[PDB]
Amino acid sequence: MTTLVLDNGAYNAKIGYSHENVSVIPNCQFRSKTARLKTFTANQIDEIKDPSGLFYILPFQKGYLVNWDVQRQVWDYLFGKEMYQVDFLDTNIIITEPYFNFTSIQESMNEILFEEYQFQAVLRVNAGALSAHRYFRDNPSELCCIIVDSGYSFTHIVPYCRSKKKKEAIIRINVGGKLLTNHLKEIISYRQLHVMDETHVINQVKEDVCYVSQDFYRDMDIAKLKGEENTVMIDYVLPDFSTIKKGFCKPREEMVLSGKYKSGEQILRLANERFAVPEILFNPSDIGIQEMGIPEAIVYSIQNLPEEMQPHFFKNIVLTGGNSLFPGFRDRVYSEVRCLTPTDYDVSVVLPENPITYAWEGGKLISENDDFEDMVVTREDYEENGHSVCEEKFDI
Amino acid sequence: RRVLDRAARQRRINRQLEALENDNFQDDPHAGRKNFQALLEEQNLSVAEGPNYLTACAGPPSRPQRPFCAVCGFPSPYTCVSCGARYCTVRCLGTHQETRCLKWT
Amino acid sequence: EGEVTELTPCETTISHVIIGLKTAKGTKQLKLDPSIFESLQKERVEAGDVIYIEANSGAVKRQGRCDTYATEFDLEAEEYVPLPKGDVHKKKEIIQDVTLHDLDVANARPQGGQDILSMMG
Amino acid sequence: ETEIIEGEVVEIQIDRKVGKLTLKTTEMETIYDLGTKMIESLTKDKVQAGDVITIDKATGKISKLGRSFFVQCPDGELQKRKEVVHTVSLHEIDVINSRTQGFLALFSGDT
Amino acid sequence: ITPGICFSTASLVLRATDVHPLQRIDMGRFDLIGLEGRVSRYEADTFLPRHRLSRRVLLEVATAPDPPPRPKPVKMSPFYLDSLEEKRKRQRSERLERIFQLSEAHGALAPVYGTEVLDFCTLP
Ligand SMILES: Nc1ncnc2c1ncn2[C@@H]1O[C@H](COP(=O)(O)OP(=O)(O)OP(O)(O)=S)[C@@H](O)[C@H]1O
Ligand SMILES: [Mg+2]
Ligand SMILES: [Zn+2]
Ligand SMILES: [Zn+2]
Repeated sequence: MTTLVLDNGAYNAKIGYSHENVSVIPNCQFRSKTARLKTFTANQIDEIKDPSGLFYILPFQKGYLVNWDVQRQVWDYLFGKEMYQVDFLDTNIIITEPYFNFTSIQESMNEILFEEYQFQAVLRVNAGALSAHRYFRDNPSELCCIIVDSGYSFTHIVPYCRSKKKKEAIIRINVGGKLLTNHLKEIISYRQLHVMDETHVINQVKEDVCYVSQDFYRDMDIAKLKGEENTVMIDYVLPDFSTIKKGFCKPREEMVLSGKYKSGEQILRLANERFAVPEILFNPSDIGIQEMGIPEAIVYSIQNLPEEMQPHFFKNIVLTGGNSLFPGFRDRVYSEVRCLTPTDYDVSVVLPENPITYAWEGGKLISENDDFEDMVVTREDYEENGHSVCEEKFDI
Repeated sequence: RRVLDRAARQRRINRQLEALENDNFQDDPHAGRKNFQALLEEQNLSVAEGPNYLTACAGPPSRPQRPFCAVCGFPSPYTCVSCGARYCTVRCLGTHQETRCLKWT
Repeated sequence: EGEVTELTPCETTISHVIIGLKTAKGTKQLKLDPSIFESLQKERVEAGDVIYIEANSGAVKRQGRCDTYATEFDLEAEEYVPLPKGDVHKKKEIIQDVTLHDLDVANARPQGGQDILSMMG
Repeated sequence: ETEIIEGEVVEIQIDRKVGKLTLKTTEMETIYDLGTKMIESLTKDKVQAGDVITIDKATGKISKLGRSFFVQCPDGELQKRKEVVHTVSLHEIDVINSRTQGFLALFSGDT
Repeated sequence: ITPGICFSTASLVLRATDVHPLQRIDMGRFDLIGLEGRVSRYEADTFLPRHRLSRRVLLEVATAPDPPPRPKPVKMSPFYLDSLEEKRKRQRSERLERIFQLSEAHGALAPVYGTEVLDFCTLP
């Protein structure tokens, strides 16, 4: 009857019903030193009041599901009586998978979904396929599109035709939100104060203060200055979870140059990390990763494809994922791609209002279609043909 | 002063890059199944055997690497002789030598 | 005008030279008369160099290396120049005043010439 | 503004072109990765270990100002950004731009 | 043996006479002394007036297909874009017009003397 759309990401699971809204819930368990024997599951992290020193139990290592017990527990909580009360025997599930998912992981997914839960039908796709379907629904005149999925654990770039994914031109960049957060942790620990146990707070700081610079060396020169002219430098007050619940940035008028404050607030001063961290997406070699950045990879992926299709792909660059929410990300990507693109070809980069939920919206749209029943694999057909037909139907 | 061979520097760079993928830096507060490498070795994944995880990896960048100071992050004209780390000023060189040159404190 | 991304002479002698120039507003592929290859070789033009070519005369000036390559070595005796901002192909209609004396002195002595007498002159 | 590198040469290596150069001051020491043009410039002007030299980065202009064990080794930063001010007369501009190698006429008449 | 004199000047001084190509006209249309020893009276008077290209011939040759290969000696549209093609054909038209204008400009001048006159008048 009903259809469940799930984006089993390594950081956030986009789970919701086709007839309802979308919810963003962390897809990992939590443990804290304020609880002796208590493991938090999924959105229960809101209950804790001192997220400092939080321990993360992740089901994904390097963007692929490797820990099955925590993932099973998270799914049981999400599918349980508390969250959604999913009727497994009469529900279809659309669940996303990482690109080039290993054969073993696919077999385990099929077995778990068809036996441990006994879903009526399963449709396993890629988040980029849903994003491409949503984009083609929004723009019916476009025949080809390229999807940029800058997520938690990686950044893929995949070009899609009207009804097919070009597996030959798929390029993966091993830079994601996890890497950026860890790099910011390492920088802050090495420079000002040890925060390697404060993943949550450093992630919030990155989400709040970091931005993509249009002119890297101009910003570096501005940051190197001292005094009023150092407009890049800002002061951040870390949350102590006693009187300051959440971190915030001090107003510029309230800034003190000397760095000493009468209030005993633990103030973390970030000047060049504001744009150094986001720059790793565009220049992986900045930190030591000998891989091409996002714009060069987009250009390479397009230029691998035949010449006739290239102008269409250059016109339909789509930015999805959490890392795409950096200020100036779209402008920087457009500028670099325009610099690299042939002048006769127009370049258009589109950043949706909610890049997090793009794949979930695409899944909702594809569920409503009249071709939905042909895409899914049923349990009755699973009994006999499943193990072959799951690989056959799904274009992973 | 001592000099570190290419193997030591490459090992340090690989360790630093791998540490960025770590879930947590601390241990389990409770204090009392595979991994990615096991999955890769189980897949027996061979290069040029069709599109796969390895063939999807991004190639080397054309633009050269830009040096940044290992201490403060600003651009670094200088390269430390002992360990190959980049640095930009006498103060930064002293801090690097005290903190992370030779022995990894 | 722009940064050189490719410099490939096409053999039949050389029929033509295909060059790739990059700017902030895109990339353009140009086919050059084979006589321009000598000028390109004299100016020592390689990939990554920022050059300009006059369409009417074929003159080539290599105006430095692109500043994106400034970090390829820690110490080179190179002059690094920003990437040109406008289009690769630049057209300008100009009105310049010259005097008859300018044409007289332009035609009083020869210019260039690879002969030994011209060089000694 | 120009970038000027002044220090004492520690080791110079050239192999069949790539090369490395190690320079030191009294406060810091550094290894440089050399380009082809700087390798040619350092080969043309014989530079050996112990010489105190200054290099103009943009031009490769290397001038040896002595040897140290005679001039004391430089103290501060190895690479310094300096502001150089030149007052050039209109006559000097005219003579330099009059012909190729025309600056010679500033010293030998012949204008 | 003395070291040379190192004369240092402002880098801006060496660019005083330099003029950007977009800011100066082509002086090769008045180059008469450069034509001596290279251009003949035959080329200027008999050949070029007869065998100058026209826009019609240039367009016909450009539009026509490639010529058939020379015989060996014998011993005896879904992805089509209209705007892109319009831009490309406009560029081709501009290229052909430039080729015509440059060919006309580079053979407009006749030598003052010519190779034949100089050869005749040059004794051993
Ligand atoms: N406003 C923001 N600014 C910067 N980063 C942000 C922001 N909001 C979220 N993020 C980061 O975005 C990342 C999560 O992106 P997601 O799209 O949810 O990743 P994901 O879908 O789980 O990744 P995969 O590869 O598809 S499994 C996290 O690292 C967040 O810290
Ligand atoms: Mg995702
Ligand atoms: Zn520094
Ligand atoms: Zn060191």
